[PDB]
Amino acid sequence: NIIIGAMTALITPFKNGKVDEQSYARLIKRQIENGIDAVVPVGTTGESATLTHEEHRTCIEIAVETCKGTKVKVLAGAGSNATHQAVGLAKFAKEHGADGILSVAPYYNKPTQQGLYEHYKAIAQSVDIPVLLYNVPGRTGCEISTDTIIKLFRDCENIYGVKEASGNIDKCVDLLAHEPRMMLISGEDAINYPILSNGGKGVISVTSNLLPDMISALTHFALDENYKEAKKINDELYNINKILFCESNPIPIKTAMYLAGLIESLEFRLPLCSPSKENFAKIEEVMKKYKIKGF
Amino acid sequence: KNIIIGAMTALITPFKNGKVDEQSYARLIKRQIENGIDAVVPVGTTGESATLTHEEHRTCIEIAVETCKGTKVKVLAGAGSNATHQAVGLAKFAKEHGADGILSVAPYYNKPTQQGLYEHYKAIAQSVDIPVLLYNVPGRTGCEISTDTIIKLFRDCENIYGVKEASGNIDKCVDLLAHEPRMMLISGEDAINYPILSNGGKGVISVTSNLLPDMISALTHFALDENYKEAKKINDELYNINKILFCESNPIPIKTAMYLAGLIESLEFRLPLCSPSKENFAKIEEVMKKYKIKGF
Ligand SMILES: N[C@@H](CCCC[NH3+])C(=O)O
Ligand SMILES: N[C@@H](CCCC[NH3+])C(=O)O
Ligand SMILES: [Mg+2]
Ligand SMILES: [Mg+2]
Ligand SMILES: [Mg+2]
Ligand SMILES: [Mg+2]
Ligand SMILES: [Mg+2]
Ligand SMILES: [Mg+2]
Ligand SMILES: [Mg+2]
Repeated sequence: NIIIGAMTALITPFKNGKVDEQSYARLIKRQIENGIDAVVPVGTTGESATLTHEEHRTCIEIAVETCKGTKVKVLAGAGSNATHQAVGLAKFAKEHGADGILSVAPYYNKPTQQGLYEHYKAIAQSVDIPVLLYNVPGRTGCEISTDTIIKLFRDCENIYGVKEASGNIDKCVDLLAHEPRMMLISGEDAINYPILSNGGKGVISVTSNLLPDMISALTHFALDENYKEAKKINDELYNINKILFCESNPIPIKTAMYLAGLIESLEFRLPLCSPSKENFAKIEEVMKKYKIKGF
Repeated sequence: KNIIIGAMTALITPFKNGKVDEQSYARLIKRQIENGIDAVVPVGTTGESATLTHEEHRTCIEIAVETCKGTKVKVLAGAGSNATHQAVGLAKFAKEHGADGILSVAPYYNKPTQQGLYEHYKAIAQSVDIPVLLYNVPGRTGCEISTDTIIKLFRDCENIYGVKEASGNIDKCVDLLAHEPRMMLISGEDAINYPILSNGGKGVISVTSNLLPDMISALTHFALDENYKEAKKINDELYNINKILFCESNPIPIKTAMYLAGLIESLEFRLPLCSPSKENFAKIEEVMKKYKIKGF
């Protein structure tokens, strides 16, 4: 009971300071039509931190409704640094038809490994849908160790793998060498192919917001062990993959989506804001080397 | 600028049966007042700000204000958020409910740029007319307020008067006060309270003072009075407890020590925080034995 394949950490478009729900649905339809296997509403890339709890819930509902009647799954963002709120989001996602949840390691409060284990156990015990852990220490200030990930995978029936955003291919080897049944998911676009070629089973991508067909193809080639073709795409995408992090994600990806005419306004919620003019121009220049699908 | 400086405590938040123990909270604050503390910080990191509800966060600020009323002790209310709209809401609440100023941690998790940090804190500072202390703790937030950004905020915004630094970076503390000597640099790292004060820092926002308020207030007051020999003496004596209070993530050790000292009833955290390991529980207990812990 897993959610794998090519997946997108959806941006959240704003219009006049509110979630633009029509644009959100339209962007999801564009992901579906370009080979994406699942969408992740309200992850880091979707500005989870600055949505209200009601908006967070609305974006999950829009993703569920938009994916009905399709093969595309909804892996709902449900993380929180307070376990009671992470349980509440997990339950909401279950009750409102998500296929599974993503759940980021608690940020700012730096729980111990024992606390992370208890956090995730509480979340997994609250629902009967798949739970994907999400490790991104550069943002949270903590790491879910390999031992803790493996213990959670083995001890909790619905915890099925981890999204790694840690720049640590050693850890990816460690994870799958000791627990080959888990689903390791790339959370770092530039190294999608290395993670997949070591037996990772999907990506939760920032770049796919802009280039969903390319990330889709990369992932599906790799899962088929067509590594030459997957690597070729990974290699081709390196420049855009890296420029999308020239400032904190999702500042560059929303900039690119705006430059591509895919969102109406380059609008963030504070404390996120527009990139520098110089970075804005760098992103624009890198984009010229890629074919960007429209609607 | 109006300022809040001196010896300050990042209050722990005691829980009882899963709720804030409001009587214990007030009792702990009165104990801080009686041991020379200059201000208290309700609902900082040490107060488990992340896992209190917005209502509990507000109640703890109100208890601090009421308990300090009529004493000279100030309330520098924890008001940070990684969402600017919520940081503004907490700032306004603290202003409207009688806090003397606010602490406001740099946004965690979403990694704003320096421009975003500037706009975040400008919005906060413009929303109130009480002092605002920035708070940099990159190991927990994932971002750093640069020296340049702190100094610009200090110069551009009337209310922003300094920063609590929890960054292990005495070079930055020199940089800050060499280029902007008018700001109030506040130590947010107990083990290096004395180095920060001796370079012209003007107070501490302390974890250790929860347990040893008299020692931390004395350390700070000796230093402000330029008795560096005596401030260093206490800083040195406190190193072992200062370090053991971070053997696991703060506030796990300090709540453990407060419980071991009989100062709180229950060793209760909100998940994802939890009890320390049995080894670290014993280590904290052992280190505490070398210090004289004031009662109530
Ligand atoms: N700003 C808070 C609340 C987010 C609520 C919706 N995801 C946080 O980052 O945890
Ligand atoms: N857990 C959320 C909400 C805290 C609300 C009370 N301080 C955060 O850390 O931002
Ligand atoms: Mg809205
Ligand atoms: Mg999440
Ligand atoms: Mg790490
Ligand atoms: Mg890397
Ligand atoms: Mg095939
Ligand atoms: Mg091949
Ligand atoms: Mg704060």
